[PDB]
Amino acid sequence: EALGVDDGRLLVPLVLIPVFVALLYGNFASTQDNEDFFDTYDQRR
Amino acid sequence: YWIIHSITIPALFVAGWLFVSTGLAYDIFGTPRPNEYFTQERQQVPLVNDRFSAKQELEDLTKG
Amino acid sequence: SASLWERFCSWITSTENRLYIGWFGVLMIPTLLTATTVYIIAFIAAPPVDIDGIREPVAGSLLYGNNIISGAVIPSSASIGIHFYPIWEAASLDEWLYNGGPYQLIVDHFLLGVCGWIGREWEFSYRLGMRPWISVAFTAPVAAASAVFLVYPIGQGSFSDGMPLGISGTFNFMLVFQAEHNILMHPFHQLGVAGVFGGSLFSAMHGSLVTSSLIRETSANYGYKFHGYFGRLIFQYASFNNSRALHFFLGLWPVVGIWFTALGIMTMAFNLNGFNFNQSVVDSQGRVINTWADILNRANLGMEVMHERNA
Amino acid sequence: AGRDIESTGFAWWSGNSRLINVSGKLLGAHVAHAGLMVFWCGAMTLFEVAHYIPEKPLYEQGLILLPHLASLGWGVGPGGEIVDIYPYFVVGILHIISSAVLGFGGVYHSLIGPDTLEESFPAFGYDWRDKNKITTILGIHLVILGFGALLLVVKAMYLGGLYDTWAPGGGDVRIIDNPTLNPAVIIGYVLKSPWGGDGWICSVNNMEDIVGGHIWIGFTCIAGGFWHILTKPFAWARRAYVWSGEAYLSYSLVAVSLMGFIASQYSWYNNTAYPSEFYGPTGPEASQSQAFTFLVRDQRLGKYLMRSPSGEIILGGETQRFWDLRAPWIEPLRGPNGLDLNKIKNDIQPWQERRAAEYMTHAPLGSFVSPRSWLTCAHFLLGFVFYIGHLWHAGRARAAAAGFEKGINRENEPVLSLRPI
Amino acid sequence: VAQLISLFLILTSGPAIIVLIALRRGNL
Amino acid sequence: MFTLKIVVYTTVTLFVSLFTFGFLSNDASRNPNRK
Amino acid sequence: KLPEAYAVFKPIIDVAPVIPVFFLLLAFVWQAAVGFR
Amino acid sequence: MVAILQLLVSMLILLSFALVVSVPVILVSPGEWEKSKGLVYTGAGLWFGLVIMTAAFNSFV
Amino acid sequence: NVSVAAYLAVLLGTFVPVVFLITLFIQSEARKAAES
Amino acid sequence: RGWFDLADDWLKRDRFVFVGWSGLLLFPTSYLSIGGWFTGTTFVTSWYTHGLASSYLEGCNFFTAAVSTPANSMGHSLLLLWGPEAQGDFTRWCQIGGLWAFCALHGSFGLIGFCLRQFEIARLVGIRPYNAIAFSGPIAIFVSVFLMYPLGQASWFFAPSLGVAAIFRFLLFIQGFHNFTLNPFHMMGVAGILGAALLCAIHGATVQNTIFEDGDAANTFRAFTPTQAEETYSMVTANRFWSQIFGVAFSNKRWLHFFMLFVPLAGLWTSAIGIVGLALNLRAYDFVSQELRAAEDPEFETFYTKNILLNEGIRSWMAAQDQPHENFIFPEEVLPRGNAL
Ligand code: CLA
Ligand code: CLA
Ligand code: CLA
Ligand SMILES: CC1=CCCC(C)(C)[C@H]1/C=C/C(C)=C/C=C/C(C)=C/C=C/C=C(C)/C=C/C=C(C)/C=C/C1=C(C)CCCC1(C)C
Ligand SMILES: CC1=CCCC(C)(C)[C@H]1/C=C/C(C)=C/C=C/C(C)=C/C=C/C=C(C)/C=C/C=C(C)/C=C/C1=C(C)CCCC1(C)C
Ligand SMILES: CC1=CCCC(C)(C)[C@H]1/C=C/C(C)=C/C=C/C(C)=C/C=C/C=C(C)/C=C/C=C(C)/C=C/C1=C(C)CCCC1(C)C
Ligand SMILES: [Cl-]
Ligand SMILES: [Cl-]
Ligand SMILES: [Fe+2]
Ligand SMILES: [Mn+2]
Ligand SMILES: [Mn+2]
Repeated sequence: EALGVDDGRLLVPLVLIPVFVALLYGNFASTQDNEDFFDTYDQRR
Repeated sequence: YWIIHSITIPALFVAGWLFVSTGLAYDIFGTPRPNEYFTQERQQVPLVNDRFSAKQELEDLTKG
Repeated sequence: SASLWERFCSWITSTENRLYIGWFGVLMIPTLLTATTVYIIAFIAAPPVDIDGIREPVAGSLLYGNNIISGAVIPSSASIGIHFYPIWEAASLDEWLYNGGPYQLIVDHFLLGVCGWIGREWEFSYRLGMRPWISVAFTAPVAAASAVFLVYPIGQGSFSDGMPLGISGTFNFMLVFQAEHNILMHPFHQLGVAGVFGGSLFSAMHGSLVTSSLIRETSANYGYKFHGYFGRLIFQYASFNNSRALHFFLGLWPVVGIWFTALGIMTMAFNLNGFNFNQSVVDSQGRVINTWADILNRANLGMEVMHERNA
Repeated sequence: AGRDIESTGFAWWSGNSRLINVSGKLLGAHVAHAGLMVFWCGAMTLFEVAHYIPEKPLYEQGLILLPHLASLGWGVGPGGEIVDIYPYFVVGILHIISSAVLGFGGVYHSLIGPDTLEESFPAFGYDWRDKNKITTILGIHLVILGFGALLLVVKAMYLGGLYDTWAPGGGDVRIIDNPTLNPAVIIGYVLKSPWGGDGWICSVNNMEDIVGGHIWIGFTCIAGGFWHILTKPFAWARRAYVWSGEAYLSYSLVAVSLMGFIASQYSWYNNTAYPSEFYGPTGPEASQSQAFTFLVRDQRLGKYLMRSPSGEIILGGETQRFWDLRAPWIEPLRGPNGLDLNKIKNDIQPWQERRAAEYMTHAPLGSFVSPRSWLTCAHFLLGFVFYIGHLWHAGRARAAAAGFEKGINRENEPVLSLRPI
Repeated sequence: VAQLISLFLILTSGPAIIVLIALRRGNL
Repeated sequence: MFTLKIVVYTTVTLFVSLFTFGFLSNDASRNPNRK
Repeated sequence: KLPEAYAVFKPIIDVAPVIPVFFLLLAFVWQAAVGFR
Repeated sequence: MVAILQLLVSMLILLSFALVVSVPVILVSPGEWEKSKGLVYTGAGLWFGLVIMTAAFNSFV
Repeated sequence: NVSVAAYLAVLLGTFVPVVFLITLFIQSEARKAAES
Repeated sequence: RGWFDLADDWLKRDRFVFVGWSGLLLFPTSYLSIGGWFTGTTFVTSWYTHGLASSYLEGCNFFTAAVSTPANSMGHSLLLLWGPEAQGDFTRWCQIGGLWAFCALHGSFGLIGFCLRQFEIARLVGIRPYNAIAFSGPIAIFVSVFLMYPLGQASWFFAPSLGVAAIFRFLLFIQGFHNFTLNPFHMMGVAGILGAALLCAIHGATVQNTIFEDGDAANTFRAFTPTQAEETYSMVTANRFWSQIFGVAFSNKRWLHFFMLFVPLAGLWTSAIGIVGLALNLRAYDFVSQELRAAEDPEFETFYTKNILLNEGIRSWMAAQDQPHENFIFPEEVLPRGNAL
């Protein structure tokens, strides 16, 4: 019932796809200045 | 002026009140009172049937 | 730029694509396209749907004998209720089609798409550096659509009570809603009627005043390159000297009206019906003297006695 | 001056927007509004006690706070009957008296108190951009909320328990001895489907699950409060959120909008945290009770039954759409297959018939405005308007961070730099 | 009558504060 | 029915993840007034 | 009904729930007196 | 035992009304709160004392 | 059981105004291209 | 100068309320129409025409009070106070519904006077008269609904009565007896009204959200001065926005405002054409093919057939009390019902 997952195989897409895309985001996040900014939003990008 | 209004406006309001409380509105506009919607002979809804005898028909209906 | 994900972000959120995608467009486009194609396919070929749930299907497709006016995507079966009914939760594709599953598919994907459209309007307003409250204006038709498609079935307990995706189905929804709830006497539908009538009046007035006072630079439209009259038509005090305030009022009035009518639909979904002035006048003897509300109630009763179609 | 459009740029109808950058007056405004809320609670409780007719049930008198107090177990005996209204009077008096203290605090911190706090009380001042201080305040109030949830838990398990509709032979005030602390049940409730037949968190149907979930919520809130006090937002969180008062306001607005929708659905559907002896039956409950009463009057002196889409035996008719209803007066008559005809014939009780008849008489959906209807409509409307407020304040927070909330710069309009499409 | 009198006193108490502040010429 | 469900779950998860991580990629900096 | 001792103060209890609305109105009154500055 | 409680809570209502009228006026007004600071303290203390006494006399009723 | 001229009316009342508009637009574009 | 010249000079004086030559027709007719409506909704009953109570004096509220149409015995009579129906008797004139005719006629002449007022004031300010052409929409609505429809019907009785609940009754009555929702001209009218509301909201939001930063205050209503030669909002930014959000956008402000004028006017005129068609019972009530399909196939049902059944129920269950002059008596057996089907 949780997330409508009645077959374990459904969890493979649910976890692998968010991880893989996070992996693409990890590279954006690592190429950034992650020092604190003291402002409303971070203009460094 | 204000003084004038202080007399005219309340007098006019009282006149408007008395136009209803004394029953003159029913007589002037033909509006039936709550006790004269249905007569003893006519227990149905009164409706005009002819346009050229409407005055006489209403006189007959509202006579009682 | 420095990352594949950065390049992808700089293309999803680019202001150079003929039509902005944006992040909300990442959810909006698939849902809207899915709902659009499913609606088209259902409007042409869908099988008849047993909307009442008593094994008498209702046809709403062009191939089963409907025209553009009478064609509709029939709401889901009353046996389904408000149960989630995707394709994979039906035993067969035939039974899915028989119980009005495409209606649920279209409704859900369309609501997701209009939420994405609100977000995408905000997103492109932010990308262009303009003010973001066009989406606040667009919330009102979205609220009305969600009230007639989602909130009312939730309150009533069945998607069969939702508005059919058609013209004659829409008219049937309006008539049944007026019978069951007396929406005409509901003050929020009155506010919505005032909103739409005022919107039409104000659009016509603003167009007339701008077109009337066009400066001679010339069709007169080529004169453009990409208050005294109004204050004399009525008394001088009633006039919008400030153009920004006038346009704020123009935006505000119909949006507030549609918000109120959507709220009225939502309240009547939980049986907060309209005003009831029936039998409000009696004579001395106690007989009821009918009013126009009594005639309205007679019409509502005439509609209601042929909706049950059962005990 | 700071109290006019000349020195602030905000008109009178947006005048509280002048309170964004002054902390003491903002704190006073919030404390004054809290005092208003507590005053309304106490005054409305006193109003409802003052209009309470003993013979009529709670739901037939247009009362909404007395059912809330009765669900907690105060002044209610077996079967949902109300014994005395004195604890309700005490609750109203306590709220309406604490309202005076809160109102005095709000007036003091608004009018005569310092406009800004950081220059005189550095422990309370903030900038709306110091992420550590804002997270510290968030953590402190999280600890407060967790302690409130644990206070509800203590009331449930130690101080008199809570009313349970699922007690045998009608509801009763019961001590919740063993709440459900198993994480699987709570996670399944949180991750359940929200559609018909599942209901997500609205479908919690026993008091043990409620108490266990509130235990988990209280301890989780305490842990998260200590976390946010002792930590700073991470790099992914810092670059994703706007750090200003209006942005935090918009976040709170969308949160309370979702909460209002959830509460409206709770009042409309749930009959466990909202007992039907106090709030009246739900619409599905009323329809199923009418069908069950007709079935009983058919058995005394089959018609009235059909099969569900999954094959189970359910009540027939226009009610078929409400076969997912679970009510205390109908559970003993339901077996693994569905409702059992012989069990209804033999194992039926008079109190179940009385409950069914009295719920048939008063129907929200129609067989009298149900208090469930008022609560659901009011909080659904509030959720919608607060979603609108969240959208407005979030858009304006984004525009103000970037610097274009006052209009486009004629000197450098962005569109003019973009090539035409 | 008691309800009306209490309502009148409560409704007076609000603007009375503003009137007294104006008379004393305080921060209104 | 399972294969359609797994395809739909894959597609929905992909699009939702793209949305979530796109709005996490410093979206506020993507404005014309940013330096 | 109210406890019998306090039953005399019912007319206050019957007006108290609507007090916050007046507060809103009171705010407007202050903005009126201040001249909507 | 009941008339005493009714008189006490009526006095509490009167004192609450007086404090509501006076305290914002005393605090906001530049003239007051210097020659009449202790009046606010005495009024608030009397209000809390009246609340405590009403709570006490409620038990005997 | 639909009508027959019905099809004739629908098709012609769609085409006659469409080809008129297309002809007018093509004429205007021809003038623009010739002058430019 | 000449009397006319002096009277023209006096009528054209810049006073608080422009009078003008058109005022001589507008002010008395409009004043009498409004006063007659108030008098009818306050004192005059409908007991002898419709069998109903429609006055504050009878106990009605704002919603249920109306100036009801004349009795079906009157026909399309002008119902002059001195006419043969009333013969100078004010009471009988009010009882037969003559006040409705008074209000309708003096209100039509008031609408004509207001249109002439718009024309006159436009000729004095020196602007094109695109008002009094926009107002032709409401004029056509009033003429088609309150004048042409009863004239095409049996009498003034079937015209809308001047009231809220009366207007709602008229809506349901027309739906039941004509299926006016199915009328394509009414569909075009609905499209025009909804599109006009859409245009008003979207144009207001677009202008408010594309303003130039012409002030240092957060509230931007002060940054607009009354005599502003420059534009107060960016048309280019608004164009780009909608070009890339909706796929198409306005580029000409003139055209945009003419379109915002044109949509409600066209909708109202199409709805007026539909109501004129209804006046002679020439209605798009039914589709013959669908009726034939339903007659030879009991298992064939669409929402159109359900609408037909709903209209039949409306007619049957409202005929007895909505048309008391016909003396309709329908037994319960012949009254349509869902179970009866
Ligand atoms: C519940 C809602 C609420 C709250 C808590 C506040 C609170 C505040 N507002 Mg806001 N405001 C509100 C609604 C609210 N307002 C609304 C609805 C409007 C639109 C009309 C405004 C418009 C507005 C403007 C335009 C401004 C404020 C300002 C302020 C602050 C100071 C006001 C001042 O100078 O008082 C002066 C008022 C008086 C001296 C008269 C009232 C005296 C008191 C408060 C009456 C209280 C009665 C109560 C019973 C007393 C209890 C006593 C106690 C011992 C029990 C304060 C923080 C100002 C500010 O600080 O900006 C920087 C400002 O400029 N507000
Ligand atoms: C009102 C309470 C509150 C508030 C405002 C915050 C606010 C914040 N927290 Mg804190 N936190 C809280 C309570 C709160 N927290 C509690 C109770 C806990 C204990 C579990 C934590 C533990 C915690 C950690 C460990 C971290 C934060 C972090 C953060 C920051 C970013 C959070 C974010 O992006 O969400 C992201 C939200 C999601 C990814 C969604 C997760 C949803 C889960 C799977 C449940 C799903 C429920 C349901 C299916 C969907 C919602 C439906 C809805 C209707 C309920 C932000 C400052 C982060 C940070 O930067 O601080 C250092 C961080 O690392 N928080
Ligand atoms: C906790 C919730 C919350 C908070 C703290 C704020 C705070 C703020 N908002 Mg936001 N807002 C919210 C919810 C919230 N809002 C919601 C839910 C909506 C959607 C309706 C909005 C819509 C909104 C807009 C559109 C605007 C703000 C603005 C503001 C600012 C000034 C508010 C002001 O001066 O009020 C002044 C108060 C009034 C003028 C009184 C209004 C009275 C309403 C219309 C009556 C409603 C019916 C009433 C409750 C019934 C009582 C009956 C009585 C009349 C007899 C301030 C930062 C303004 C701003 O400056 O932006 C930064 C602004 O333009 N807000
Ligand atoms: C004991 C007893 C027995 C039974 C009977 C009984 C009498 C009922 C009971 C009594 C109980 C008693 C005695 C209860 C005591 C009750 C009292 C006196 C409650 C008063 C609370 C004051 C509040 C909420 C004011 C907050 C100020 C605000 C919101 C101002 C805001 C403003 C700001 C800041 C600035 C301007 C804008 C505005 C909005 C104007
Ligand atoms: C219950 C309780 C417990 C026991 C003790 C106790 C003290 C006795 C009591 C507490 C009582 C309390 C807390 C009492 C506090 C009561 C209050 C705050 C009363 C405020 C009244 C203000 C009103 C009615 C303003 C009306 C203005 C209007 C209508 C017009 C406004 C207009 C203006 C000018 C500007 C233009 C706009 C509009 C809006 C048109
Ligand atoms: C509270 C409320 C809430 C919402 C806002 C709100 C709407 C503003 C407000 C309402 C307030 C209210 C209730 C406002 C209501 C105000 C009222 C009732 C105004 C009544 C005016 C009556 C007139 C002009 C009659 C004139 C008679 C004439 C011309 C006679 C004509 C004659 C006839 C009959 C025919 C024969 C000839 C002659 C002799 C010519
Ligand atoms: Cl039934
Ligand atoms: Cl139907
Ligand atoms: Fe414009
Ligand atoms: Mn229904
Ligand atoms: Mn029905």
